[PDB]
Amino acid sequence: SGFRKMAFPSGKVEGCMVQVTCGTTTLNGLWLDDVVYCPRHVICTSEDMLNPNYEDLLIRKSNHNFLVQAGNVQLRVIGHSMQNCVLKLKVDTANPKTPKYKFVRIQPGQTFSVLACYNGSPSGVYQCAMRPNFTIKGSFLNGSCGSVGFNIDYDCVSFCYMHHMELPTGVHAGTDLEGNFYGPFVDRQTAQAAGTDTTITVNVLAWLYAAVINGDRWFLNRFTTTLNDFNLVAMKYNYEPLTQDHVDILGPLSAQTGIAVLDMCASLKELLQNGMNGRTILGSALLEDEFTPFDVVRQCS
Amino acid sequence: SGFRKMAFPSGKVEGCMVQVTCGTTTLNGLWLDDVVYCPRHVIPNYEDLLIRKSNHNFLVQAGNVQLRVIGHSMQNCVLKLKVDTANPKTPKYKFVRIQPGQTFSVLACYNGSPSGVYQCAMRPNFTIKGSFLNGSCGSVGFNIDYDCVSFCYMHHMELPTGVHAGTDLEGNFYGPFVDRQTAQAAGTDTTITVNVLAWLYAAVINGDRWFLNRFTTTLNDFNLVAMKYNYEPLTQDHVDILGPLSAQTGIAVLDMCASLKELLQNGMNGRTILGSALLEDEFTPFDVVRQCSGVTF
Ligand SMILES: CNC(=O)[C@H](C)N1Cc2ccc(Cl)cc2[C@H](C(=O)Nc2cncc3ccccc23)C1
Ligand SMILES: CNC(=O)[C@H](C)N1Cc2ccc(Cl)cc2[C@H](C(=O)Nc2cncc3ccccc23)C1
Ligand SMILES: [Cl-]
Repeated sequence: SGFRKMAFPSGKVEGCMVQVTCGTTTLNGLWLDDVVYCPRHVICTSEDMLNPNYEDLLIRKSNHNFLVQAGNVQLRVIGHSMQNCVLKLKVDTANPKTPKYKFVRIQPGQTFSVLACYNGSPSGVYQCAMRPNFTIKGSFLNGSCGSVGFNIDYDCVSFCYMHHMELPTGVHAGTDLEGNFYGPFVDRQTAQAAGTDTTITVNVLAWLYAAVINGDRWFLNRFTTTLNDFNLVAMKYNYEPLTQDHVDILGPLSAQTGIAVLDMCASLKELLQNGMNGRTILGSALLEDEFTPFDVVRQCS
Repeated sequence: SGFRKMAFPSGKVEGCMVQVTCGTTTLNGLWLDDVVYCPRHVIPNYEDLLIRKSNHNFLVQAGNVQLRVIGHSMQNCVLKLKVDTANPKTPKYKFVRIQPGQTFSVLACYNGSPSGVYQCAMRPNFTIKGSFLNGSCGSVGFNIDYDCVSFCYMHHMELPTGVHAGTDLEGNFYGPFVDRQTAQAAGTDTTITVNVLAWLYAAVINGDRWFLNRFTTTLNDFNLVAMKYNYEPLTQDHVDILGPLSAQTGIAVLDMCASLKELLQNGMNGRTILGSALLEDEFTPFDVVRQCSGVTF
């Protein structure tokens, strides 16, 4: 029993964190096999950030301009290349602590663990979700760039995020491990803003099923809804549309609890209308949207 | 910017988790130096049950390797299995007993394999609101101080309300609980006042100031009000501990207490603080300073 926001154990990722320095800029890098991955903006000055020509800035650098530190050991950079917004530094030592890994690009609504780092040293681990507007609500200070997001389903680490910047609203923007940004963002200090955010509907439904599994049914009702009528109501509360894919994905939880997906959709419509009336669901007075259907099945009985 | 419930990096603890089997029971053990620590319920008159066991009855598995048990002893509610091999991954460590209101990270494990890490607090009623299923017994709670792991909790059981009970690493239970199947219940819980105040300071640091007011209060008047809402009493020690946060934000501790008093009597009025519609009490003053300064391990 119990339901917590739970992160994956971070040990396999801690053994990959290194410090990357280029001139006056210091940030974090991810050391896997004989390559260190880090944000390309490590080659920029604060001035270069408005309209940087990364190709022009990189061609002026040599291997010995990049200082890479793994614990108390200095690694030797023997090559460098840029792939999208990520810099790949070839080093002369393969990481003996390299776990089994994959690079995965995730979709909005997916969750992952973040190992927040400063100066190549891990400081904390937290769980978060890729928002529908492609930002993440992280907890990051200056020097956290290069910190990574990951999932460890089974024994393999799937790297899905690398931190690059903080937008003016305090939310964060980054890339996959191939350097492609999530969202319409660029690694430039030009005027950029997160779009209006919405609630991840399929995740709220998954979390209502987690509450039923743990014993709570106060929010259920005798009603059902069509998918179209639910979406017409949901859109008015800034909730993401629920697709047939989402309904199919909630199938196993529906079968376990005996509550059809459209019946749970009717319960969500009522909660949006009534609020909680002084009650809580799994210790929360708000509807939680940072647990996926897969997270609920993994954590719950 | 941002404020998350954050756990310590778990790597130093993952390298200590092993599986302990005795008969039909399988649970988790903590392998430090040449000793494996686990709940004594893996084997009631525990001395009479233990005397009937031999070293070979305890099967200890570290990854895919079987460890050899060469001795066994009991210390309070913890079983200590002496093994032939010292853990090469043993970090610098201490065993510490924590107080209610203090927070720690839990590395939830099943079959000696870590599955998740979460942050939690020792409630004033000595239970923890964890997330545990069958097989989780032996999972540990910890904090990190520079490079030293301070082990403070070992999981033993789940109470009928879904909350959890356990011991320090010396086998002494937190709370009036016993390791046996008998009627036990968590006592009435209270809110950790000093932690709610620390969390209000974190919200201010992050630009959430709607709840601030021009008012102040005496410590006595605040405690009279706090006692009415099932909040723990705030002591002068707590006020002193919130000193640095008070100096950084410019809001005196008793000034923040007047905000807390208005929040208890009037509510949030449809608003949120750090994305929460409830007053959060599982961040200590030290947690707030650490997360709003980026201390590394
Ligand atoms: C808020 N940002 C800033 O004040 C400065 C000037 N930033 C500009 C900028 C523009 C583009 C890119 Cl790709 C990176 C960056 C940097 C950036 O975003 N770094 C940070 C990341 N995460 C969290 C932070 C928290 C505080 C301060 C920097 C944080 C610097
Ligand atoms: C809820 N408990 C049970 O069903 C059984 C009969 N328990 C009795 C008992 C009595 C004393 C001690 Cl010290 C331990 C234990 C066991 C216990 O509590 N283990 C569990 C721990 N955490 C989480 C759990 C979740 C589910 C089921 C067991 C969980 C088993
Ligand atoms: Cl995905």
